[PDB]
Formats: sequence, structure tokens, C-alpha cells
Amino acid sequence: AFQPFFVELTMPYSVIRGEAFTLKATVLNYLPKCIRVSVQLEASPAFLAVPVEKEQAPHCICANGRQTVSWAVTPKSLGNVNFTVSAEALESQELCGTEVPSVPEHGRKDTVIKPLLVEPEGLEKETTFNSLLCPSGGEVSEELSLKLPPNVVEESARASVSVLGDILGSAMQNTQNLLQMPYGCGEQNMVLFAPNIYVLDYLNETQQLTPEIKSKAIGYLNTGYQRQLNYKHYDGSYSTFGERYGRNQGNTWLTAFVLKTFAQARAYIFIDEAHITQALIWLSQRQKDNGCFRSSGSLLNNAIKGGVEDEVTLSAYITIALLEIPLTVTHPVVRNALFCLESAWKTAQEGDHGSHVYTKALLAYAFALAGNQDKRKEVLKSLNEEAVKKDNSVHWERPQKPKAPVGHFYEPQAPSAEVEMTSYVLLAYLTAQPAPTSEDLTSATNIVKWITKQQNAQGGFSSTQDTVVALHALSKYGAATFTRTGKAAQVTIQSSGTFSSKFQVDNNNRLLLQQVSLPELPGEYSMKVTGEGCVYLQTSLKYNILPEKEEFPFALGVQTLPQTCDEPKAHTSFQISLSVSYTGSRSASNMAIVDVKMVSGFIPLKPTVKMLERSNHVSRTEVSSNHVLIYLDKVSNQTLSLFFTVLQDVPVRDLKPAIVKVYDYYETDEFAIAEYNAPCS
Amino acid sequence: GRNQGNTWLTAFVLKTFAQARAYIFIDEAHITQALIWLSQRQKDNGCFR
Ligand SMILES: *[C@@H]1O[C@H](CO)[C@@H](O)[C@H](O)[C@H]1NC(C)=O
Ligand SMILES: *[C@@H]1O[C@H](CO)[C@@H](O)[C@H](O)[C@H]1NC(C)=O
Ligand SMILES: *[C@@H]1O[C@H](CO)[C@@H](O)[C@H](O)[C@H]1NC(C)=O
Repeated sequence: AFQPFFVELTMPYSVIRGEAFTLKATVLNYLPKCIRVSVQLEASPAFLAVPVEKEQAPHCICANGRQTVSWAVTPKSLGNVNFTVSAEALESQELCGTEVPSVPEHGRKDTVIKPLLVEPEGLEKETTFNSLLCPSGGEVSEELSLKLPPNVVEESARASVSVLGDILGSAMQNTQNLLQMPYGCGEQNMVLFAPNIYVLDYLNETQQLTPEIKSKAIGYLNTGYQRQLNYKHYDGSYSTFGERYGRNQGNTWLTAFVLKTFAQARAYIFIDEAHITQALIWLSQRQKDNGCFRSSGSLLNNAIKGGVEDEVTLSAYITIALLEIPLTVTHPVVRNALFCLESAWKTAQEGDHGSHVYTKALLAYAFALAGNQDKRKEVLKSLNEEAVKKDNSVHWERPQKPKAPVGHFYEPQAPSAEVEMTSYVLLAYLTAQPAPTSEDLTSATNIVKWITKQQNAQGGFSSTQDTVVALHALSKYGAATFTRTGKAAQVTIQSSGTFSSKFQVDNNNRLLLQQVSLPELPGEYSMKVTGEGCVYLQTSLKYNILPEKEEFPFALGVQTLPQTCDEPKAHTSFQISLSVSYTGSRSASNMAIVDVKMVSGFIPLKPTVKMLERSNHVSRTEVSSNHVLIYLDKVSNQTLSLFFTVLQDVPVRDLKPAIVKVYDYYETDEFAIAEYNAPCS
Repeated sequence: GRNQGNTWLTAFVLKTFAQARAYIFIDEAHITQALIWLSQRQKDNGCFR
């Protein structure tokens, strides 16, 4: 195989508002002959071309001849754009040197089509809404008004809608990931075994998964259950290490998670029912005769989980576990804790805060065993309304809070917030005895889509645990893949500007995705549907922010370089010191949040080495290869510092700074930004 | 596994495990597991064999 020509281009990068970056073209000859090659670029009015070599053409080169061919351009649009360049060799031009054959094969002219991405100005976000219309052989309609424009940015706000009932899950690329006994700290054993348990339910039920690896996961669990035998308490409770703390209770998330799968896993190796009923009588002894018991919870415990330590939600955690054992007075006990939860549910009905984490998981499952849970099918709609989500996930930002207290969507819990929410939400969806064809099924299919789209089994997710929990969603949907859905649904999408696009859904459009956008600055979405069964349609309004925002209590102490380039060798190598700590770190969840990215045309080499070196008393040495993660440590203020440099990939650049800031410390206050750009420019 | 054992010594000793859970701690789990073992063997109607 051989070709006497090839193109080396400039992969620009997700680039900045100033679109004048550097773009060149370098065509090189490997055949020993000299050949002329005319060159031009197929352009369009979508961007503002500026000719550098306006008057003279990059003309003619020979064997191993080097020529840079670059132009200037300052586009107006945003998004993926492909530049179509062409280069052709002609005949009868023996004047560059002595001779030009210029007779190639059917690959006559050289052309390249380079899709370059451009990042819009400022920081990107959205604000979606959630809407449900389900007539029973009739018609229901609603209006959605989409307006929150404070401190707008020019030409960023757009939107779209969709609805789905997806079947046809792709494949199993990401189901393969592994970890082992913590070399560093045994405290991580809790977050080890908490997800490894339900791998039992994932072997056959998927039909796509690789059950070899979960069959090995149960091999690890054959030691895990002995660790639990060693992590138990004599009285019946559980902790990180076990007994010698007698008169006290322990966390119930992991024991409630694991007791049902000990009941399903008492087949391979025998665990007696004594081990279940001792935990049970431990659950039974703590209940008062009249009162909803007190339980002071240690909040921000890195070993166990990150939460809010609301003792009533723990009183509900015991009872989701009680719901399994078929004792029939146990169900009156879960009714008592359901009255405590009814306190919590009125707190939810106010719609201000119930921590948005726990009752979500428990309300469905408590009644999903019984079979009269249409009330819970109704509250799961309210759970679905509580999300600023992508088409399948949540990314970053609650809309425009005037109200100070918000429960849990942009807390220091930062596994990107989509997985640990959507997982328990799907657990809530499809535990139903009756045919769940109604909106819960459709939303479950909405969740499964991006889970199937994750075609990377790395394990270097935005988080580190939650890739384990993401495989709950695809897996439990394996049995729910069989259903009956598709009706005389005729959807109508209208807005103020005399526009009306019609849509329809059936059993063959059950899996069809409808994407349609509108560019109007007003936002209004009146809908009208028909048919039978209940299905949920979703919105998404993408828009950038942060042209220039004020300073705020957070202290991102970033230092770029010694105050300027002011020299011919700078603008390439300059180490950026960052020293950061929000003093607010009190009792939310393990240190999870960080974002640090590269500005447009700068590549990291040594930063990787430094981060590999960094460790603050405890560490996971997690990485993204454009970011850095050394944060997981105990409750402490008193920041540290660093320095990391780059190299110049972009020779020329227009003026606007790139910035990489995520910031979540407490809910009452403003979310506390702090910034400083790059001075060399 | 699927068989019972003599009850003279366990019946003799369970009450004094309840009296002897003061010096060194035996949990009530150890009592109630023997108890549920005593409870599982009873038929609904018959005097078990
Ligand atoms: C540009 O390239 C992208 C990425 O493959 C592709 O999706 C798009 O269709 C291309 N546009 C064309 C053909 O100009
Ligand atoms: C395997 O999983 C399927 C659902 O995917 C379920 O219907 C079946 O009962 C499971 N076990 C068997 C019998 O194959
Ligand atoms: C934070 O700084 C304070 C300063 O008084 C210090 O007492 C504390 O140990 C530091 N870490 C914690 C516990 O937040």
C-alpha cells in the first residue's frame, strides 16, 4: 500500500468566540517527481472568510517539499462545521522547475472535509420543563411558558422537545469494569460491596450483558459475605468494622440493599435465616410504642455515603427492608414509618425540600409489592418533574432560584448527578405488579437510551463509583423489554408565532425520537394530544451564560504566570498555580466536585505527572486526562496549591477567555463563583 | 442440614444464657435463632415426627 500524497491539517479544538484560530494546509510529495498542485477551498456565506494569500496561489512543490497554506476567517454561527478544501494538479505547466508529470490515478485531486467544533461564548447550560398529557380516549392539553432571561448572552438560546418509548437497546460496551480490594484504605469496602450485590440479578435478565464478569463478581461476593460476617455487630447492627460500640444503631442503606439479595443468595452458599432474622429483630427493637424514634446521624461520612442524615428517612430505610419479610405485622410497622414519611411527604407536597434523594427511592418500592400503588404512580410523576435534565441525564444548573432552600440537585454530591438519581428513579418506575405501559414505562425507556449510548468501558467516568449503579438501569429493564404499547396519540406542538407542527405516536413510533427546535426569544409551548394510556413528553432549552459575571464568596485562587508574557519565548510555557477551598464544607457529602480544562489551543504533558504525584493524606488517583481529581478527604478547610504549564498549539487567537468553574457548597446562599482568566494575550 | 437435634441440653442452657448474658455478652440473636429453629418444625395440625 502506498500513496504519493497526504494532508496534514490543524484539528482546531472546541474553540472560542473569536473564530480566527490558525487553519493551515500542508500537502507533501513522496514520489520523486515534481508536480504542480493548484489549491482552493470550497467556502460558504456561513462564515466570514478573509484571504491571506489573496494574490498568490500556493503554487508548486517537489519530492519532500514543504509549504504552509493558511487563510483567515471569522465565522458567525456555532456548532459542528465542515470546511471543504480542494487541491488539484494540472497539465502543461512545466515552469515551476524543469518538469511536471501531473498524471495521478483515479484519485486525481486532493480534497479534505474537516468537521471542526466551535464552543459558543460563555458557559453553556439549559433549563428544561416536564409535561404530561394523558387523556383516556379523549383530549387533554397544557401550556408551558419558557422564560428566564437575566443577563443574557447574544445568540445562544435555543430549545427542542421530544418523547420516546424506546426499544432496541444497542449493545454492552460499558458493562465491563472492575475494581478490587482497596490497597489504600479499607473504608472503601462499603462502596465496593453496596453495588456488587445486585449483580446477581444481572446475569441472565439482560440478554446483552457479559455474565462472565458478574459470575466472577459473585466469586468476589463469596468473600464479601464473609466480610459482612466480620463487619456485623453482635446485637444485630452493622458498621464499617463491627462491634465494640454496643448501644447504638448503624446505617441502613447497605443492610437494606443487601438483605434481600442475601435472601436471593442463600442458594449457592448457605446463609441461615438466623442471619436475616437477627438483623430483623435489631430493626424491631428500636421502635418506640408511640414516637418516631430519634437517631443522630454522622453526616459527611466518606466511608458510608454522602447524604443529609434525616433520621425519618432512616426510619423509612429500615422499613423498605421490612417490606420484604412476609410477617404481616411488619406491614403495619412499615405503615407506622409511612406515617413518619407522611410527615416527609407533606414536606414534599410543599415542594421546597425533602433532600430529593431518599423518599424518591422508597415511595414506589413500599407499595410496589402490594399492588394498589396508583397513588405512587402519581407521585412518581412529581419525582420526574423534579429534574433539570438532558434528554436522558442531568448536567449542570437549577433555573433561576429566588427561593433560598433547594433540596438536592447541585450539591457537592458531584457524580454528575444523573446516575444515582435515574437509577433509583427506574427502581421506582418498574417495580409495578400491573402492566406499567403508562408514563413510567416511557420514562424508563427515556432513561435507558443514554445508558446504552455509553460505549466506553474505561471506568474513568465523571465519578468513580456510579458506573456500577448505571448498569442497574439497563439490567432491570431487561424483563420490562416485553410489553404492549402504542395508541392513537396525535401530538400538536404550537407556539405564539403562527407555527403548528403535528406529531403522532403508535407502537411503531414507540421507539422513534422526534427532535424539532424553534429559535424564538419568547417561550410558550401549548400542547394537545389524544388516545389512551399515559406517556410523558420532555423539553430542553439550551443556552449559554457568563459573558462577564461578578465576583462571589468562593475563592478559586488561580495564578497563571508571572504577571505577563512580555517576551518572545512566552505564550507557550507558563505554569498555572491554583489554590482553592470554599470554607463552607460542612456536612453534605464526600469531596466530589472539580472541573479544570484546557483553554482553546493548549495541551497538557507535565500536569499529568504532577497530579500523579499529588495526594493529600488520602487519594484515589483518579483522572480524566484533561482534568485533575485529588479531593476526596475528610472535613477540613485550609486549601493547598499547585502549578501546571502548557504548550502552544494555536499560533494566533482573538480575544475572549475560556474558563472552567463548577461550584456547589450550600443551598441557601448563591452558589459562589470565583474566577481569573489568562493574562497572556 | 435438614434434621433436628436433641433439646435437653439446649433447653437446659438457653435460660442460663439469658441469665448469663451479663458477664460476657451473648446477643439475643443467639437466643432467637434457636427459638425460630424451635418454631419452624411445628406443623399446622400435626404433632410432628
Ligand atoms: C460533517 O461531518 C460530520 C461528522 O461526521 C457529519 O455528521 C456531517 O454530516 C458532515 N457534514 C457534511 C457532509 O458536510
Ligand atoms: C432470564 O431473564 C429473562 C428476562 O430477560 C426472564 O424472563 C427469565 O425468567 C430469566 N430466566 C430464565 C428462565 O431464562
Ligand atoms: C478549618 O479551619 C478551622 C480554623 O479554626 C480549624 O479549627 C479546623 O480544624 C479546620 N478544619 C475543619 C474541621 O473545618
